Amino acid sequence: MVNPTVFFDIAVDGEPLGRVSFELFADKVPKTAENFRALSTGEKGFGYKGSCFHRIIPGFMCQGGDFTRHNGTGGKSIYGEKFEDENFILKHTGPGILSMANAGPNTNGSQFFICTAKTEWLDGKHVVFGKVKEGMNIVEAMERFGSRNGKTSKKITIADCGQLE
Ligand SMILES: O=C1NS(=O)(=O)c2ccccc21
Ligand SMILES: O=C1NS(=O)(=O)c2ccccc21
Ligand SMILES: O=C1NS(=O)(=O)c2ccccc21
Ligand SMILES: O=C1NS(=O)(=O)c2ccccc21
Ligand SMILES: O=C1NS(=O)(=O)c2ccccc21
Repeated sequence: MVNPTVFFDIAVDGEPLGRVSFELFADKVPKTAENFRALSTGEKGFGYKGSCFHRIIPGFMCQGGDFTRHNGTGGKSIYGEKFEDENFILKHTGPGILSMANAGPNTNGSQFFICTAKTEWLDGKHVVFGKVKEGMNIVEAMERFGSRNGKTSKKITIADCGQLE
């Protein structure tokens, strides 16, 4: 089947910035892709809409998905529990790679990061499950609001999100 595409409409201190869309590699990592797809549509009753990118490190990555504690300490999968690292088939090859944050082997929840460079040292530790398809320039615009320690200088939020045809 055809891989799902999801979009995030990003806002900066509540002003619209632009749209970033992702291919999710359901053909390689179906469980991981389905988690992110469902959280992006809100079909389980919760997920990414209204949440923020809480950690952004320019030249490295923009990190989000903590819709429970808003700071890197929370998140929730669609599965009732944190889930396995499905496989490490896909690697951190460059800008645009969408990968799972975690707290150790087999502890995937809802946090993820969009790489803005090649991050090969994360291979085998974080599960890659998608890639920016359109709006990488918007990820680049976002990255500028990050800082050395990851704290953001403006509030970067997913104003809306869902699945495209
Ligand atoms: O691809 C899948 N990985 S899974 O075990 O979570 C699962 C459950 C049900 C249907 C499909 C799939
Ligand atoms: O239908 C599904 N129920 S499930 O969420 O466990 C799942 C996981 C992956 C792909 C499809 C499906
Ligand atoms: O909407 C929700 N229903 S839920 O209690 O499972 C939940 C848990 C955490 C964040 C949001 C939500
Ligand atoms: O070491 C890490 N733990 S984490 O999942 O928050 C994370 C996200 C991005 C890059 C590195 C790391
Ligand atoms: O320049 C780009 N335009 S894009 O949105 O297709 C994209 C995706 C991934 C890496 C780079 C780029």
